[PDB]
Amino acid sequence: TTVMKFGGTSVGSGERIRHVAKIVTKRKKEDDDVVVVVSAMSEVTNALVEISQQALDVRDIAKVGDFIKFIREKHYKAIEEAIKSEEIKEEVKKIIDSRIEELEKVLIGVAYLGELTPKSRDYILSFGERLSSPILSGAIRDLGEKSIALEGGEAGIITDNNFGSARVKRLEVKERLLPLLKEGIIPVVTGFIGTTEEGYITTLGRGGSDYSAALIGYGLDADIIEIWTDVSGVYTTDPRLVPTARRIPKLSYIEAMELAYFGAKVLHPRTIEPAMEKGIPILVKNTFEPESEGTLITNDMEMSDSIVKAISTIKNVALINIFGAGMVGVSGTAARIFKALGEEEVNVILISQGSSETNISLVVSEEDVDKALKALKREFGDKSFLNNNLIRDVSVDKDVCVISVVGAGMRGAKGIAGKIFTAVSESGANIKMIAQGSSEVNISFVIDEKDLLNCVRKLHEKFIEK
Amino acid sequence: TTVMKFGGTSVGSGERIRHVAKIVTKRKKEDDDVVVVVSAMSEVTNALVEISQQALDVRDIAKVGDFIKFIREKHYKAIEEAIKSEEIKEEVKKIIDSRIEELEKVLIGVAYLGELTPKSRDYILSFGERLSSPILSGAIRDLGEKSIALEGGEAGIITDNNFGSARVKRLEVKERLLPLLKEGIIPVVTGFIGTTEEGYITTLGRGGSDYSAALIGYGLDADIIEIWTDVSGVYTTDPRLVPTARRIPKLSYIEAMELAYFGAKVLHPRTIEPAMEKGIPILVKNTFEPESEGTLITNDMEMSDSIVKAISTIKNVALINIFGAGMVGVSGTAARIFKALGEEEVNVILISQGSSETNISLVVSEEDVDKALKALKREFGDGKKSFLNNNLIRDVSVDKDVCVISVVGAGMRGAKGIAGKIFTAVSESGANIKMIAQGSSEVNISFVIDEKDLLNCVRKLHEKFIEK
Amino acid sequence: TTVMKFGGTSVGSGERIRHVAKIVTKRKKEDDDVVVVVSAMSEVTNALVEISQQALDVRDIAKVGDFIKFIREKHYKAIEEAIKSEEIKEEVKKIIDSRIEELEKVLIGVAYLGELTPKSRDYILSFGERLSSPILSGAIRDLGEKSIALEGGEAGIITDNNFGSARVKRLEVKERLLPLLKEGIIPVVTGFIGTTEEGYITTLGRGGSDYSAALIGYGLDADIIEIWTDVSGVYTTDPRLVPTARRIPKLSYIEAMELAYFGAKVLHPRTIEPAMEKGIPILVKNTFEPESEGTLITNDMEMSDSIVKAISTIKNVALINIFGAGMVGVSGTAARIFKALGEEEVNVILISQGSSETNISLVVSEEDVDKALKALKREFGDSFLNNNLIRDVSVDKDVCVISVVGAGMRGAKGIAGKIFTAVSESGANIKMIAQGSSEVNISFVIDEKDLLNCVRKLHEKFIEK
Amino acid sequence: TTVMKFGGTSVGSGERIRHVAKIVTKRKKEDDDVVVVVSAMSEVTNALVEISQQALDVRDIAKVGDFIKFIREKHYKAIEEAIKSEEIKEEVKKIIDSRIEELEKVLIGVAYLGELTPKSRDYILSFGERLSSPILSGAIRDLGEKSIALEGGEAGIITDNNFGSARVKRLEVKERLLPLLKEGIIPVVTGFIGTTEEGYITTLGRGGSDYSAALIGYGLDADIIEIWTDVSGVYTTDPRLVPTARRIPKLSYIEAMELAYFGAKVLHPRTIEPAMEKGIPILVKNTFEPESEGTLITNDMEMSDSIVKAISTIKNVALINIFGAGMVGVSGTAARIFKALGEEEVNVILISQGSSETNISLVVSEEDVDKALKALKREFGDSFLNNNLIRDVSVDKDVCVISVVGAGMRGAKGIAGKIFTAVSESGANIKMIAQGSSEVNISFVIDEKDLLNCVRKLHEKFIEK
Ligand SMILES: Nc1ncnc2c1ncn2[C@@H]1O[C@H](COP(=O)(O)OP(=O)(O)NP(=O)(O)O)[C@@H](O)[C@H]1O
Ligand SMILES: Nc1ncnc2c1ncn2[C@@H]1O[C@H](COP(=O)(O)OP(=O)(O)NP(=O)(O)O)[C@@H](O)[C@H]1O
Ligand SMILES: Nc1ncnc2c1ncn2[C@@H]1O[C@H](COP(=O)(O)OP(=O)(O)NP(=O)(O)O)[C@@H](O)[C@H]1O
Ligand SMILES: Nc1ncnc2c1ncn2[C@@H]1O[C@H](COP(=O)(O)OP(=O)(O)NP(=O)(O)O)[C@@H](O)[C@H]1O
Ligand SMILES: N[C@@H](CC(=O)O)C(=O)O
Ligand SMILES: N[C@@H](CC(=O)O)C(=O)O
Ligand SMILES: N[C@@H](CC(=O)O)C(=O)O
Ligand SMILES: N[C@@H](CC(=O)O)C(=O)O
Ligand SMILES: [Mg+2]
Ligand SMILES: [Mg+2]
Ligand SMILES: [Mg+2]
Ligand SMILES: [Mg+2]
Repeated sequence: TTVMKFGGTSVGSGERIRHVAKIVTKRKKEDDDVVVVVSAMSEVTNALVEISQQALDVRDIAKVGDFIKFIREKHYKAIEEAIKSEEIKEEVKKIIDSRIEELEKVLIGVAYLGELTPKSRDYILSFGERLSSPILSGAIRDLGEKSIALEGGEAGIITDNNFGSARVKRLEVKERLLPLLKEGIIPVVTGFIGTTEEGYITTLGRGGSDYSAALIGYGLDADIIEIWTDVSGVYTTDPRLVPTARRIPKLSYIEAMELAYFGAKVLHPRTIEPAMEKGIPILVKNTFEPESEGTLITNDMEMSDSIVKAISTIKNVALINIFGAGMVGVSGTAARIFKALGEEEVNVILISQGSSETNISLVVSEEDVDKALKALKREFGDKSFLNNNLIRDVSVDKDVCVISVVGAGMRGAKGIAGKIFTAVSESGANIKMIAQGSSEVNISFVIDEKDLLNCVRKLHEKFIEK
Repeated sequence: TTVMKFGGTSVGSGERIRHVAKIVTKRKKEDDDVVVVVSAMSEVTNALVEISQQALDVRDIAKVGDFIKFIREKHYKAIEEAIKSEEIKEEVKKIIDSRIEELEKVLIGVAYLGELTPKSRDYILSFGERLSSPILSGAIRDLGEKSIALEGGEAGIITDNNFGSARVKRLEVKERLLPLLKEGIIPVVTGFIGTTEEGYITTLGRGGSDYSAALIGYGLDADIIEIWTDVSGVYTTDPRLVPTARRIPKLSYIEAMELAYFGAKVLHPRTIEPAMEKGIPILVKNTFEPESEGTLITNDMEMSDSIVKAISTIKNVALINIFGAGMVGVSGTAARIFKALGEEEVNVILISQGSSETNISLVVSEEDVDKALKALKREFGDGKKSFLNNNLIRDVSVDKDVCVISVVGAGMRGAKGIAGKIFTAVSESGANIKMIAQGSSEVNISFVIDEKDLLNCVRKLHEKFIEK
Repeated sequence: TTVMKFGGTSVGSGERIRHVAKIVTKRKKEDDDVVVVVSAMSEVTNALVEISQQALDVRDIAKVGDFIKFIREKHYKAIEEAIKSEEIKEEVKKIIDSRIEELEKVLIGVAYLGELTPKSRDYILSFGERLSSPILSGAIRDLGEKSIALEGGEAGIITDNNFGSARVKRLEVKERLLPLLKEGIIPVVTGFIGTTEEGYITTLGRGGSDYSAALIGYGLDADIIEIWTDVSGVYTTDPRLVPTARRIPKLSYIEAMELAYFGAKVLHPRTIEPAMEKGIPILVKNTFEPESEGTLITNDMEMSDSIVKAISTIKNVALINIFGAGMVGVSGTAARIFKALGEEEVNVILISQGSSETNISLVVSEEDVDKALKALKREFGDSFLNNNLIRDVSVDKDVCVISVVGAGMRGAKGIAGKIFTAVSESGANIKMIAQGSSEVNISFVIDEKDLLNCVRKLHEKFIEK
Repeated sequence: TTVMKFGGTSVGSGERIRHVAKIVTKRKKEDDDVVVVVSAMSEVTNALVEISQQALDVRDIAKVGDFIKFIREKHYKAIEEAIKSEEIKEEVKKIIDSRIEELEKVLIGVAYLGELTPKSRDYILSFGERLSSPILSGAIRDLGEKSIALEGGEAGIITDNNFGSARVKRLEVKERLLPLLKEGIIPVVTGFIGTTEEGYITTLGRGGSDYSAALIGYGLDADIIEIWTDVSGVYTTDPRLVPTARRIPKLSYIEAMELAYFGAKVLHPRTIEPAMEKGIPILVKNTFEPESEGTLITNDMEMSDSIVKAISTIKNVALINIFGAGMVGVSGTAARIFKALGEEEVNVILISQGSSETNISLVVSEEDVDKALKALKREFGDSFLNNNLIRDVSVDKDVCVISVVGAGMRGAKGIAGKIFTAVSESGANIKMIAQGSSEVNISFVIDEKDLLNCVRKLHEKFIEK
């Protein structure tokens, strides 16, 4: 049993989709049990996001009409450049047309009403994967192989109704997919999406097609999860930021999860958990360079001579400093802070507290800042050591980034902290926050956004290039 | 208005008590309004803690009487060696006797009942100061000046009834002391203690005689709060760990507060709060070197060339690592963690979170580990792991063989290069950093290392940043 | 300052709308300061509810089209039948046409989107009053008097945004209406709608047009609030259940409120609070029998010889019995039960608890049963040695609540005995009793099938003696 | 396997203790597996309660000394009058002396410190059973039988640390007692007490000795639990209130549990659950009339013609009326009320809600009134446009709860009518009714002064006929 997941650029044109179909069909000969997971064509999820908000805010029906045309022309072109059979192209076009009509009505409804609920937002977003998967499945059929396209819920991924990033509730993957695999059919499953218990389409979070692959692998007790992307594995850093980045042949589950979580886009952080608890290896491969060995992700852990295998960053974060009202009790005041933040579903990335004033430092997603301050005003409302006030003030610095350094044995490595932070200084970066102790393999810290490149480059020179 | 506080060693013997009385009476001829705060004689609060526990655990009444004779003879000897007047010795002796009768009555009651409530414990501990204040007062009277001994509550410190570490609710310092300063009386006030609203004696936490002084100073709008200890101010580190520790002439409120809070025993961390919010300057002085300038703590803040002015430690802490169940939401699971700990009144010193598994690192006071472990089991109900399962916490580990080291100075957080310099120094000392806190304080960086490596680490940091 | 509210049947045709405008213009000559509150025409709110559900569920645009034609034809007919002046008819028709357009757009939007939010439902429902109010207003102008139609929000009713049942947050009634009355104009204000702080149209709950009148009366410091309906005041019970029901000339504020709350449709329960707050009397009158004295509602209270002055019923309820796991602590499990139910916004009507097993009986709205069950599932999950609080839960939907009301109830000796022997003499079996928490009300639960008989028997013994 | 529990009056003197040892010794010959549970001698627990408070409030040491002499003389007399053997008397007196020594020190501690925590009370209270059990065990040994006295904790009863009314956590009975029974030993276990996990003595609540018997019975899978008291079973009401009370030969678990819970002092309410869940019969017998059949409590349930087999009362209760701020949401305001009361461990006995104002009626223990008022003010603090939940709260302590119990109560047509007309003819005025939540029980509140007359009237009507 092999699950093969392909990303947006891997299916970014018809030529590409057909290439992907050939990779799948070749694997089919080695392992007769193949499930494919597929994302939306490159950039369409982004376009779906922007048109939803345009349809909501400006409410312009010509603008929606232009989007539809672009989406139609792109997927028609894909079909024509991916499939040779007239019969198959015709049946794929029929499905794409059906989805496009459905897409159009909903977008017009949003504009008529000036209303876009999280539920409707998830539904619109689902169209990306639901437009690409019939094409890939058709292209596999065109190559003489049995195939059908399926949505994530009907493939067995059941979630709660937290539209935006629904958590997975239940898996019916074996029930839904085993009958298909037994008839020798290659199911092409939509990434990114699941289903609510009542059948409402749900998304799993941006990047979530990787997670779908792991969920389907876990559910089927798969032999391997193959992540097919546009780089040859996980690298020592984002190869788009630092050209001298190197492929890491082997990574542990925890190393990989920490890297993904702290900004390595190649893997959605939630990909690791299901594979990890069933011991299913993950292989990250390049669809544009299929002979490359990529990165194999397993339980195997080895330290490297220098301690730091990789560097990741998150840019879309803010630094929130809460000022305490003196020695008012750190556990009592944190309890109320995090109650408020939790109630509001604010995503906190990093926590530090070491202050007689009961100040606390927090990194949150930049989009969650207003929700955080909102939540904090509700909790504490609006001085003196004799009153019962816990909080004095709050400051937020949005012009900031989190940099994380990851390698086995990190926490236990003597001298590594010193080496990290003197290097950070030498790049010209000024450290606003540090987190160490809660991870076996990770050190994270905050610097000014402007210094991100110089800092990553210097860390890369010191630890990877030597 | 000047308030002078004297520590246990400063009043460690009758001779020492008189020397202290002399210091005060020399100040009364510079400032007419002098209020004294005094601690129990050296080592007696500890003795009281230990006899309390013994009266509860072994319940031997002959063993109580052995302690009563020790306290009697120590305070009698002190009266003898502090005061020259026979009338005053007789006067002070009666007060001491009356306190000893009450002490014995309660230690026996605890042995009879077999129960020691925080209320009873707070009463027992208050005897340290209620025995020393009349002796010092008597010594001041002996040097020809008016003086009476007072307890914290009747000096105007009102608290809640959280016996052990009562928080100050309310101040009546001016109401209580003004009529006495007005008549030229030097009140000798018991540090460490205050009163519940219905009159029950309460303690303010260990080391809280420094805090009493600040509360009185605040209550009086005092011109200066003088802390008289057994070192010539606040030093670059503990002079007993590092003999080459240097006196720091000047310190800002926030620097001293962070130092005290992270292990500088010279000041109880709560001392700064009331002084700072009225701008009352704190002078830390040596009773055994009264000519020394000491340390002056004010709003004045000045960066040191080598950022890092002082180094402090806490030994009596434990490192608790909470292992999360995966990506389960840090704020939500932090909310539940800190609720449980807050409910149990667990003292958390340091927090660090940076983990895809929702792990969190915690430093707590060492004696709160059982409370914390208890609180978390109630909160989370101990199973798993499954990503489909709704559990939040996978496991918990504690390491009590740990210490926290803190490094303090005006430009700390804003200073480029300092963290790397600190942590390379820490490694050069042989230590393995288990936790780091940076960001939440302007002047402080704290980290956790193995307890065995404490001295060497402090030595290396003091070498690199202070000595040169 | 007189506020006059007219119901759906009272403005249930063009002819009736003109008769109403004739009552209003007659009042204007006694009180120069008159404000009209008007409901949607009879049955249109109901039709609006069903077309919303239809637009969401099947999503047929042609069925929406058929509805727009019904709502247009209905209201065009009314304009032609209420107003003489051709100019005013054309004036009122343009207002109606603008509303229909807005209505059509939302209903198409709902069908295209496949989602009907509470915000969208409230907007759709509001069209009823927003269509009927300019027809009444135009008819008032057709009788020679100055008038304009306003919405509840623009007339000063500001609410939170709990769409469907929004709570009144703030009033600007005096501020917006006083200038209109200063010029001699008669405002015709829409009944069950308010506005959010940002101008979103909100509804006040079914029946809420009576509540608007009380709200407008309160804000204006009115001298009287007049409720015009199709019965001559509050009766000893529903005259549709019992032909021989009697008009009650006078009722106290608390008596009226308990009756309404426990099912006397003539008044929305929330009508009483604003009135009672400022001691503004409420007069309930029959538009079809205008010379009847009807019912005067004030602070005046007086016991009947036979305590028990009225009987009310609620049919659309369920009896929920929660089975405790033994002596597990009543206030603690009660805490978790009502937390869960509060969280799910479940409407509980009645609570009884008196059980060594920590059992508890609840009456809830029949439409709240699924929510309620779901909440208790989420809350409780799933020996005397484990910590389980709940054993099981049962629901009986084939149930009704009957309430008896009159001054002196709780304090009158023997009345509980007389009530329940009567109930028994009707053939009914009592499933739950509430007594103690009201000075003026006793409530109890029986099988739905015994409703009419029990009401009749109660009316026999206590009213017709 | 038989558990035999004897109450305070049953062991209220030395002659009585010896008579009890004879009943146990007779049973021993029919069933070799006998465990005895015993209470403190009559009135001793109350004496311990009063001298505790005196030691706290007045702190007179010679007054404690007078108590010690009273306790010593009583128990020395019981020893002399119960046991013939000098050697056993000597051996029991030595045990009694250790306890009295310990008891005297504790009470002197209380006066010295001027403090009495719940932990200390339980410890002091436990001395009653720890003083009588050695005497009874001595008397059993005096009659040629092997016997040892044991405390509840060491017999296998482990509780949480809720001193005063600790909940049973864990039972270890088989483990501790089975080895004793196998050697022919009759364990005499102190009723009323358990042990915290770390060894602290805990009480199970007043009346708790009955509960101990059921716990021990459940723990051993006993064939029967014998509750030996000073009446011949459970009666139709308290025979001390109504001399014409009749013994009820047979009761179901639920009938006996509801009655106990609602005031039938003969059984602690928690007695029934452990027996019920293992189907162990409870036989209630008279130690002064051992030949009477008593009352047998099992699963068997039978309706009586008059439905109402028994009337119980609770006197030490208060009626709390919480006044709501209006139509503010009952589930939501109920949520906050029961949270506050649950947090303060307030024992609520009865609940009724049925009010348009969100009023709620509550019956709580009379001792808990201040707890409840303090918690309510902590929850809510001190216009309809205001998000207020609670207007006010009044308490009435001059109140009692009356409960009527019998199989088929809830499903019986006409019974409520009959009950409440009877209440009226007693001259009582009903302040609260609870019905619905129990299959076998109807409860209501009246003025405390009307209690005797109400019970008598109910008894006349339903029992005597
Ligand atoms: N440490 C890293 N190693 C490798 N690639 C990285 C790393 N960090 C960031 N990246 C970037 O991650 C990209 C792959 O992620 P992504 O753009 O999501 O492709 P995908 O997952 O195949 N497509 P989709 O399924 O539509 O999200 C690469 O193009 C890299 O630029
Ligand atoms: N940074 C520091 N500077 C100076 N002294 C320090 C520092 N850190 C720790 N110490 C120690 O703290 C001691 C003073 O504290 P302590 O003995 O409690 O003072 P005290 O207030 O005079 N006595 P008491 O009032 O009974 O607590 C000194 O003797 C030092 O050994
Ligand atoms: N005790 C009662 N007294 C009088 N009428 C009652 C009573 N109980 C129920 N009703 C019914 O209540 C009806 C009046 O309310 P109803 O007509 O439904 O509201 P309305 O205010 O007149 N119109 P609308 O504004 O659209 O609600 C009467 O037709 C009666 O059938
Ligand atoms: N319905 C009832 N039937 C029988 N007795 C009742 C009833 N209601 C109350 N009682 C009283 O309950 C008393 C028995 O309980 P109680 O006085 O606790 O005896 P005990 O349990 O044997 N002694 P102790 O173990 O010290 O509590 C009887 O004397 C009756 O007066
Ligand atoms: N297509 C989705 C899911 C994914 O790319 O993994 C997104 O743009 O986020
Ligand atoms: N409170 C006194 C006594 C003590 O804590 O030991 C002090 O400041 O030291
Ligand atoms: N027309 C609205 C308002 C009312 O009837 O009072 C409704 O049907 O509920
Ligand atoms: N002796 C205890 C226990 C009992 O009587 O059952 C009491 O007085 O309550
Ligand atoms: Mg991706
Ligand atoms: Mg000190
Ligand atoms: Mg109506
Ligand atoms: Mg009893």
